[PDB]
Amino acid sequence: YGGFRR
Amino acid sequence: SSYTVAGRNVLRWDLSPEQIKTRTEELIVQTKQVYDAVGMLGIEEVTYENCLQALADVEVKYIVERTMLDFPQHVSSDKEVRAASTEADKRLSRFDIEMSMRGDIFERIVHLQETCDLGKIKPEARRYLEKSIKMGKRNGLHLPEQVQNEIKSMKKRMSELCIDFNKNLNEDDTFLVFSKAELGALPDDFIDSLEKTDDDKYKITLKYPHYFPVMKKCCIPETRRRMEMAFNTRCKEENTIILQQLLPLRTKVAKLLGYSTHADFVLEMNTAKSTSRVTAFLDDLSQKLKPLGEAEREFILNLKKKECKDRGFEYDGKINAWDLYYYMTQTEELKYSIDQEFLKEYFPIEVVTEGLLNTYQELLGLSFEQMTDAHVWNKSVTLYTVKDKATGEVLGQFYLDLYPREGKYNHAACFGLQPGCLLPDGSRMMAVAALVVNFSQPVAGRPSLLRHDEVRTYFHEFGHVMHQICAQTDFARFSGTNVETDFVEVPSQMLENWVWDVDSLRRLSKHYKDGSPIADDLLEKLVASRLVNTGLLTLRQIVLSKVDQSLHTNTSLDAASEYAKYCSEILGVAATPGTNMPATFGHLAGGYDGQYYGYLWSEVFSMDMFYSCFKKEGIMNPEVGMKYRNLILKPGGSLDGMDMLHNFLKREPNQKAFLMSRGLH
Ligand SMILES: [Cl-]
Ligand SMILES: [Zn+2]
Repeated sequence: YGGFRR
Repeated sequence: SSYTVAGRNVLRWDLSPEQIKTRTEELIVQTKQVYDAVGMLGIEEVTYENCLQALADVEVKYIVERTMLDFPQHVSSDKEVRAASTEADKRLSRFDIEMSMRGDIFERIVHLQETCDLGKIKPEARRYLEKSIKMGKRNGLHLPEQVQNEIKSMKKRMSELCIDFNKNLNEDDTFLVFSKAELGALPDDFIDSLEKTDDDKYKITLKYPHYFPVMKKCCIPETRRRMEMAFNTRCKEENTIILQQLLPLRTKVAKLLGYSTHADFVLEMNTAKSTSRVTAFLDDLSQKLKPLGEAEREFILNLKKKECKDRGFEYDGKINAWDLYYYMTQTEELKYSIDQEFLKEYFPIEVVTEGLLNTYQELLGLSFEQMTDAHVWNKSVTLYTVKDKATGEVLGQFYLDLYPREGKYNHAACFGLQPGCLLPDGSRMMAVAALVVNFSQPVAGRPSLLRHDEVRTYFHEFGHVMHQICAQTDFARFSGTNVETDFVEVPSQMLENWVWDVDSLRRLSKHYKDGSPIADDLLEKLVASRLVNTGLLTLRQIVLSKVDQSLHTNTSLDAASEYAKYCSEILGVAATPGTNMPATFGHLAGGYDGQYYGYLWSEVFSMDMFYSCFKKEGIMNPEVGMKYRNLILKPGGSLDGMDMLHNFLKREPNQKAFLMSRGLH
């Protein structure tokens, strides 16, 4: 998507 | 015009489901006519204008029109619009595979690079040719015919599997019911915002604004167990079937292309280059964090034993999965005097937004302005125009979608909507980005109060936005954040360092009631608490990185068993029997397959730039900030990630700043 680690 | 804004945002957000489907068919027909015209050209007839320029012109026009079709599935409040957007994404993704595997296009691009004088074209045009040829070989276009047909059919299959994987997680509506006693220690501003049931209970969903506060504050162990079980079993049935098909297909495609594993196939396109580099990087870091994890787990067990004795609960002598976030929160309160629910009173969302925009207007030399009566996809979305402070050049625009709602993308990401590349007529297209997060709702008659981790998420995603806006290339495929996957998280994690500076936090904070700033002692303790729980928090990220590598390296493995293996070996906190975390691992289908290590890999680069450049000569220095924009953000994907780090640091990166910020080495 282009953003936030888990 | 590069100094105007009107007409440069061609994005429409009022499309009906029928118009999305109609525009999808029109986009495919008009784009295929460009590829067909190039394919009909004779091999000895192709030039720069009828081939390279013709393809570059259709790539920018396609990706912009594609954005209006595949983005509503993430933000639209109309479920029919989201469904039509997902069907458009499926149909356009298969079309992307059909066009990418055209042998006639591959031959004419290869012939163009051999006959054209590479010295008389721009260096980015040279990069366009070699990347396009390299992308063709990574699709097997240099291989025989029947193996190309096998790769194509398997690529189309994996496309629908990845879309269905995230579609199942995005549209999940699983919830649990709890009484007021079963929600002990939860604050009233959280309880009063839940839907009431017919038996005077409360509905709690599995979304982030509900799951995390329960796992961090609720003192009822059975409540945390039931939540952790349901959270790590979302779409367990259907997504396990998808993983049992997607992972063998990725291996089977990598074999036909000449690669040993799928992890090797994707590692060639990253700065880490090889999988043996990823293994050595993760294993060496896991060994450095091993003493920290042992000390943190021993402290957590002592917290759990005393609480079970004080509250009269049973004590099983172990740290279950539903106990980790709860006692990590207690460790932050006891060892660093940090109460997140009290600290959020100093971070109302409008003050944080103001300080966030002001911080990077001054650092990057930019000018932000909010547009009134903006055309948006939801009422709560705001639009801002970005200008260069010195020249007044309109660089781009970004949207702010900050609050959660039904059907909205539930994680936190930044979307590139328009690339900042050149148009066929010579002008530059205005870049467009979208920041999509799910921050706390305004409740109890108060504004939206953000915790410090939400402020850090705000700064992370805004770093992606600045990368999308400041990037200026000639071709759309190199614009925005089209860099290496293990490098795209460098600009985002870099800007997180500004939420750990005392003076920067003072400009971001103001009490929602009396407007008083945060006390000096509490402000010092907040910065000193940056490394709380860092042992287990980073070890869990290594677990995810190892599982991501293992599922794309070894063949015929149980995803849940491999995740439970590394949880016990690395993290020391066992995975709950019956759960399936990989079935919820959205990164495995969102472009991070075999590449989840890139977060920790990028943090080494961001820490090195922040410590060696920003932290040494002022983190608000406009000279260092402009150098960061021109060398890291502005090139976009037109240069290799390692080359941009070399130009900014004037040397090679190293782990000295990374290990020092982690309290290691
Ligand atoms: Cl084919
Ligand atoms: Zn990110």
